[PDB]
Amino acid sequence: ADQLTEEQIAEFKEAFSLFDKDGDGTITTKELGTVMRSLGQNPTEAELQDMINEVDADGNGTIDFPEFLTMMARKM
Ligand SMILES: [Ca+2]
Ligand SMILES: [Ca+2]
Repeated sequence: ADQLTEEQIAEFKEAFSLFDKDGDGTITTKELGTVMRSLGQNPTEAELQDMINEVDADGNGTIDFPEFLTMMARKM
């Protein structure tokens, strides 16, 4: 696997949009909490900040498409 599968990426892309309720191309902690809550997960503000920090490599403070791609890949 040189780069990645165009399908696996797409599936994650559609998942990125579902979480991007504002469509601004930037998943914030508030949006990540809404989703995690819909999946039955109750993350705290400190956990969302750290969960985002472990993957926020641009230092923007939020997860975008490529950043969310990496994060989901880490879940294996
Ligand atoms: Ca968003
Ligand atoms: Ca980031």
